[PDB]
Amino acid sequence: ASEMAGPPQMPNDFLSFQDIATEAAHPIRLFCRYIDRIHIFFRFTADEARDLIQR
Amino acid sequence: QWENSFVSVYSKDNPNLLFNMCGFECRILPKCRTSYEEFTHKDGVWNLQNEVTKER
Amino acid sequence: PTGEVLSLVGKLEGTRMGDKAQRTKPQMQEERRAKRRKRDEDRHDINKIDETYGVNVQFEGDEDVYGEVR
Repeated sequence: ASEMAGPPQMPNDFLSFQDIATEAAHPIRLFCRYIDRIHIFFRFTADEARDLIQR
Repeated sequence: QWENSFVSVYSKDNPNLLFNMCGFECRILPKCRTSYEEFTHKDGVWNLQNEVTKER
Repeated sequence: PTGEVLSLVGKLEGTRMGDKAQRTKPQMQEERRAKRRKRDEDRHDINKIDETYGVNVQFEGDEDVYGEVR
């Protein structure tokens, strides 16, 4: 949430990030919240995908 | 609920992504994956580029 | 031909969407320019209840009459 909202002293835009590494480090890379619709987008690595599948 | 949800996957198997957006179904397809006789004929698609690559 | 409206699929490749779509023009542009010129003239000129019954004056959208973006 902090990454997708930016630091309080340095607010960010709608769809952006402080850095490419900061956005790509976490599983989530994009979030959109409508009045009731939720949209999310992950870029999952193969090892993380396998671990999630096993879990 | 899963009965009223939607999931799309893009990988070496599935080359497309599906979005429902704001009541409009849109599929994104990268150009670097498949060509399929790429051309600029219809206006129903949207050309999207990169900031650095400056290409569709 | 007049019996019913034909489907667009047959003539879809005829042209493109918004082929003859032209932008609009502002209304009363000359009048707004005249008001702006008069106001500017007055501005740069400035910068540089009697007992009579009829003495009182007769006290009889979203458009900028002055024609200046506030």
